[PDB]
Amino acid sequence: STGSATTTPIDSLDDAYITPVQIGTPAQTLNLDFDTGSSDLWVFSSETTASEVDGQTIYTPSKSTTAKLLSGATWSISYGDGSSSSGDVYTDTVSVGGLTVTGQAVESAKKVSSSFTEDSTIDGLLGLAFSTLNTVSPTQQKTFFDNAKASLDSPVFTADLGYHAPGTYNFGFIDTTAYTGSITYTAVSTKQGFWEWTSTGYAVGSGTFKSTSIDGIADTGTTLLYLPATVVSAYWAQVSGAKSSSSVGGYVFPCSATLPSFTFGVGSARIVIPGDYIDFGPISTGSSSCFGGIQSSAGIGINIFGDVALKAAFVVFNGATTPTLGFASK
Ligand SMILES: O=C(NNC1=NCCC1)c1ccc(Br)cc1
Repeated sequence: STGSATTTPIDSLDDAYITPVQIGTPAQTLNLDFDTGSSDLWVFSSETTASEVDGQTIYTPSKSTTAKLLSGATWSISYGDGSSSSGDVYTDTVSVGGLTVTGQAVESAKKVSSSFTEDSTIDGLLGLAFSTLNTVSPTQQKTFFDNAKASLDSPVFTADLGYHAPGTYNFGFIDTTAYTGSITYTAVSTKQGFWEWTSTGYAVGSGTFKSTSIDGIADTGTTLLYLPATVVSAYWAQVSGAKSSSSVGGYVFPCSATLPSFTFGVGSARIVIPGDYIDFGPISTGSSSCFGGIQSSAGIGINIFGDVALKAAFVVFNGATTPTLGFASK
């Protein structure tokens, strides 16, 4: 089997991407944030505290003939941005882009934190990291990908995120028309439950490439590119007037600037992030200070190749017995 679904930016900044997902019988379509940095499929629901729902589409398990309470199971998750959610669990039929899994754990939110409430466009998350990170207790549950894997034509999914435009998540096949040149594959460590890999270095603009190992995760659920402070300082030093602002919470730059590109290494290959991808716009409405898309990972404990980086590439998440990651230009 295979599946193919379009993923769409939630706003003009590409702050996140949403992908329609069919849950239950008859189908209830919710727009979920596909997150390769976590491993829970959770949704706003008929169980979500009413004051914490503001415009989202909800899953109502009582209206699904295939929903079953997973008795005794609860879940609770915190994300890197300080957001969180928790609740109980159903199993139900879940389809993405024509690919169907029966018996998928669908985690129903009883509580969500304010950032989720305030984002009317995201109806939940669909985790695509390794199932060892799944938070369901007392019986950990599998991700949609892990449940689908054995049925897939090939045990892979791909992320092809757009810059200010829709893109695609494919399951079970590599669309050879969706990228240019060749795909360079690189080793993955699953020891922390993430798609963790080692970039071979970077360049800023037209500058020389610096060969240096940068361990990080491929995380579709993080907006920005978080890299070591040395690397980030070297980037922003090339932008007149750029500075790290403790009050704003990171690097800012004059909105009048033209940003340089940023290149990262994948083995001997190179992925170039155009400068425009690194512009996250005014820090507040009407401001001439703009927020940068490359920020320091200091204090995170790991580097994060979030959407800013991933959307510059066609990315293969190879879930074979020994997982790997592939990157191609596009
Ligand atoms: O939470 C993480 N990724 N997903 C999402 N973030 C916000 C909503 C979804 C995340 C994962 C690993 C590390 Br290290 C830091 C952050």
